[PDB]
Amino acid sequence: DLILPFYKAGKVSFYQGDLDVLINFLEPDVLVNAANGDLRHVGGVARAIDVFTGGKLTKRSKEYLKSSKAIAPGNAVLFENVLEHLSVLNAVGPRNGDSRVEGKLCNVYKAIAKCDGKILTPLISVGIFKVKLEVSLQCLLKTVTDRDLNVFVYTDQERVTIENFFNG
Ligand SMILES: [Cl-]
Repeated sequence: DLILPFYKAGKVSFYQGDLDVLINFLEPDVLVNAANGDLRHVGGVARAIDVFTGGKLTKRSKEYLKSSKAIAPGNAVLFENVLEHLSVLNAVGPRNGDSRVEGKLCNVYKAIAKCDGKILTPLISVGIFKVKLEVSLQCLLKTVTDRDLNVFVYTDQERVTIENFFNG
């Protein structure tokens, strides 16, 4: 077997590594994307997935927008099959220091919880959105109470920070 999780906690598995490669070998079904909610797809995740889908993501997005409402931090929306057997879920995390940063985040995990098949997803609202990893995790673990989930990060420091979460 090839890409192995570097930590495992309940049915959540944590992977480090590049995106395309993860998608490629982990073969998911739902790729959760971290999107800033009026839906320009910039930075490590989104600018990533968009490119991988040949930019279909963005094409569906402008489309989406004409007959549907911008996504409200604390909400996510699903684009079914942006590729064949590849669904992208557009998660809008809260910014740092809006209110119930807490609650909002958890709904996002909660909504993610809800999907079908293999999920690959990054940690919401971490990175540019400047929310502590501790929390996005804290929330993650709480919410997706029971289902297999595939979380990925990019950095080392990230990877580590996660390990010490479980060690203490
Ligand atoms: Cl909703």
